[PDB]
Amino acid sequence: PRYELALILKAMQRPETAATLKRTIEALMDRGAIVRDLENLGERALPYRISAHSQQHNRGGYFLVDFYAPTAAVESMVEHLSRDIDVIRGNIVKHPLTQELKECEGIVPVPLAEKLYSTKKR
Amino acid sequence: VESFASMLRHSPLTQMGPAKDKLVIGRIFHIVENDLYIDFGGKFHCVCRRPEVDGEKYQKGTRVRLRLLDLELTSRFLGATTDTTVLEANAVLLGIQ
Amino acid sequence: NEDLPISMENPYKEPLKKCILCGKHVDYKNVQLLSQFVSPFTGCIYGRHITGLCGKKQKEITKAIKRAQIMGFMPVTYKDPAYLKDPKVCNIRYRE
Amino acid sequence: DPPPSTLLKDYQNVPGIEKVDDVVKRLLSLEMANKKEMLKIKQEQFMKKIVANPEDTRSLEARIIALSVKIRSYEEHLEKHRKDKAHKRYLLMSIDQRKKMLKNLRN
Amino acid sequence: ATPSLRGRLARFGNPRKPVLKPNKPLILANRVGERRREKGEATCITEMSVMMACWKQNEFRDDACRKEIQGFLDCAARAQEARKMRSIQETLGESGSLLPNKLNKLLQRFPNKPYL
Amino acid sequence: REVLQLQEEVKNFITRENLEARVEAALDSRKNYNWAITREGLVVR
Amino acid sequence: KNVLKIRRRKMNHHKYRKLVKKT
Amino acid sequence: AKHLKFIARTVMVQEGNVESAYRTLNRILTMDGLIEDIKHRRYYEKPCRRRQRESYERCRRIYNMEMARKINFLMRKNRADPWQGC
Amino acid sequence: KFSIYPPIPGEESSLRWAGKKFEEIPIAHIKASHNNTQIQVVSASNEPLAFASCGTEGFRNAKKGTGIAAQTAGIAAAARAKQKGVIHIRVVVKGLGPGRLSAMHGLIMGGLEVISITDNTPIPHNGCRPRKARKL
RNA sequence: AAAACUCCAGUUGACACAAAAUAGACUACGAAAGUGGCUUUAACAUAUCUGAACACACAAUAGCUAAGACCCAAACUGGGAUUAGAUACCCCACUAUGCUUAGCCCUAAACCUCAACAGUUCAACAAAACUGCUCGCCAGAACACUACGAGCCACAGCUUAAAACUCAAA
Ligand SMILES: [Mg+2]
Ligand SMILES: [Mg+2]
Ligand SMILES: [Mg+2]
Ligand SMILES: [Mg+2]
Ligand SMILES: [Mg+2]
Ligand SMILES: [Mg+2]
Ligand SMILES: [Mg+2]
Ligand SMILES: [Mg+2]
Ligand SMILES: [Mg+2]
Ligand SMILES: [Mg+2]
Ligand SMILES: [Mg+2]
Ligand SMILES: [Mg+2]
Ligand SMILES: [Mg+2]
Ligand SMILES: [Zn+2]
Repeated sequence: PRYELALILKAMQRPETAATLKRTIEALMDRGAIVRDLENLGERALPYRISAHSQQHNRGGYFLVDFYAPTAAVESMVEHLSRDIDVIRGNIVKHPLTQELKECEGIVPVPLAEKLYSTKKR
Repeated sequence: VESFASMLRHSPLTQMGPAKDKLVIGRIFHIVENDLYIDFGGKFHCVCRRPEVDGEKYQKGTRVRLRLLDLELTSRFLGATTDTTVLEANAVLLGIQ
Repeated sequence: NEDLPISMENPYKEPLKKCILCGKHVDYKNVQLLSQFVSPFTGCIYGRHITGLCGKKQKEITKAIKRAQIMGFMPVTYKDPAYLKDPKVCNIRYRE
Repeated sequence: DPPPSTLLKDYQNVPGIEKVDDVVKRLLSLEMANKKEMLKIKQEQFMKKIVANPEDTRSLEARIIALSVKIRSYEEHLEKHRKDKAHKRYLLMSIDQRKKMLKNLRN
Repeated sequence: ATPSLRGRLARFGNPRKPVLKPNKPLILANRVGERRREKGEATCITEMSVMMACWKQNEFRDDACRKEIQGFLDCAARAQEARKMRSIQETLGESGSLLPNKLNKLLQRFPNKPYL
Repeated sequence: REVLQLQEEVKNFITRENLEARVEAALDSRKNYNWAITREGLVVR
Repeated sequence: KNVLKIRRRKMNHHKYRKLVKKT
Repeated sequence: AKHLKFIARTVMVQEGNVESAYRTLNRILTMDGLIEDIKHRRYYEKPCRRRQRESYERCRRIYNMEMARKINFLMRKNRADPWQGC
Repeated sequence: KFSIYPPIPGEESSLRWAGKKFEEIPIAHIKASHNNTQIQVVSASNEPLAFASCGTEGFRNAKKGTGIAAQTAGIAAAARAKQKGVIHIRVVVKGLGPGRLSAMHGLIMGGLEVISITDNTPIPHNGCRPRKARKL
């Protein structure tokens, strides 16, 4: 199926960042993925202090790897991302552009519930 | 002779369509303090506050213009089997003539 | 007989009301919109009575917010101060 | 076990297959797919193997075949996840349903 | 917008667990509950504190801090007058909304109809 | 149509030969997912 | 309903368990 | 603890009016329901009692807003008596 | 013109308090328990400057959990902040005790100027399980 | 209030095998028990219906056996209060236990005390009154969630389940 890899990486320079993306994509292709796109959401401050691999990170570079992987490669891939020390946080999800949007007619109104109680005098 | 259905289709109240946002003319017929009781046709009367601007030409028999938000003003509540009727319509007075 | 009423589906039927995001694609990476639907002070996800969304859209906002907060896209305890400037869409009133 | 290079059921009738490149062939193969599509391929393979018309899907034989591939799936899930009581129940109930349909088809 | 009551009660024909288990039947009564009373206030604390910090600082001399002794005294006087004013105010009219008795008159005029 | 749409979409897939150039293209590019909604159903980018 | 039957069975059960503990 | 320290649940005084600054802050906590969360988590509420309490609160909410809707619906017929002498 | 929201640390901010920005104003932490109220004044770089509590001020057992006790403790902590040379204060409260406002007003009358109120009350997202319910 | 702690408390920084604020004014999934932090994999029986208390598979919590984890809570126990006494309510401390793994135990006010399928519009309280068909159950109270027998990884157990005396009611 098609997967999307959200990748928060350590705040680096251009050659180290390029080498880290190279290693991640090469690991994907070795585990058996055909990689579709790479996107750069860019370097920004983290929402909170993510502590990973005995370092406390305050800023990070957000990258996206859109790819297709077989159903038995995701666990190996998350193991490799767990062992990589240049990655603050790597996560694989199913693709929101592979889930399809349904047409919605609108909000159907709801009336008040009726005949909940008997019409005795009480 | 003409039928009741003929009266219905060639009646203006059926030619109205939905009651909301329709401008109507009407007569003042009852006044207490500053609560003006206006008829607009239809089953019930509306009650409007006296507009403080031009506030003395709102008298018994005066023609006024109304926005007519509602025709009946009922609603059902938590345990009721029927609606609670106000016996009164809803309208916003715009002015004279 | 030409004047008796005839059966048809309701004319003057207003089209059904649509929620604000109805037809739009929500993502866990859309932390400007998810920040719109998060509370500015406490980070609380607003309810249906505040957001005014349909059931499906409110569910997707909740799931996307929880996802983004656990993946590291959103703060949990507050709204982004960079995003306390965007068009407010929630029916809440804090100040007075 | 169909090989991982087998094509999807929805995609095995389009004319352009042998000329597309190997990455597209892999991408729409069953290696780039899941166990539901593998079960669909296995079920239609059995349908071609056994029944007269494989385009009915409303007969006792077709329902027995669908129950059999679902029973195989429930089994394989159980020997991975041994402690799955809901799926153990589903497997036993599906076995009993297949036995009922077998008795009806025999009679 | 009121929360719906579609399948929230244990009823015949309901295929769900009961969401709500109301101890009283959910029918609007013809009454409004009475207005609750305010609770204990414990006024004058800060002025008492500053007067009496004087007292421990200057060996309990009224001639030493007359000024915020008078502060404590007029705090007591304003608190009593505030008591009188708020009692007359709540007897006169509720803030914004109305008195429970007059609302009970309106609801007696427009009763609920749980029966036929 | 899906086969033909997928066929033209593979020509810009990342391979071993496109890896370095595509990583540098990703590094000097930037995509933004953030967009806001108004009270009316309209997008402010 | 009230709980008098439940109370009678409760005391029967309690005395039974005390008897089993004693003997 | 791992977030930025001085943004969440933070309000500012105007002209030195710490009273309305706190009253705003307590209003923030009340409208977000944090105050009742602390008051309920002082002691452990067992899940049966939790479910009973939330069902009760939901039923009370239903009843209260239906009555409020009726009161707002009849406040217009709380005008002066139109026909005094019957 | 006014914002009740705080100034973000890393941008321009025209707001000043005796030359200092928002980020270097000293912080007074008030832990308001149901039995005690503790006020500690620290700098922006976490240098302790003042510490006072109800038990320090002399209330012994149950009179500690009152308004007047926290008011006295805030006055004493404010006096120690003044002799350490502190004028502007950012207040952070933790707890729900009786003497929360009372500790703040003790600081105010001691002579500190509050510029911002923060509520760091610990609210678990269902973490540790609290004590059993009392059968009073 | 005492007891307790002062190897204590406040700010900050590191830091989980425990538990999953807000959303939740939503009414979903599952046969029932049950299920509300995130991701992924597998996956939610039956193209009539009812039907096993001679079967099979599950079944909250508590509990048992073996090996681990330990923040917090906590039967038992200890100390302090209270009391005529206080083996309780209140405060403090700590253990079994709650957690994981593997195997048992098979019970709940397991109740929405309202059987499955198909269909329609009055005893009293409660959640209006019914029709067709099938299964299960019941037949005065108490003895009795008991005795005996039988089965069971249960051995202070569970399931099934009486009678003799007693009453003119329950
Ligand atoms: Mg009841
Ligand atoms: Mg002592
Ligand atoms: Mg856990
Ligand atoms: Mg059956
Ligand atoms: Mg059975
Ligand atoms: Mg069990
Ligand atoms: Mg403990
Ligand atoms: Mg232990
Ligand atoms: Mg239950
Ligand atoms: Mg039963
Ligand atoms: Mg049955
Ligand atoms: Mg028993
Ligand atoms: Mg027995
Ligand atoms: Zn919608």
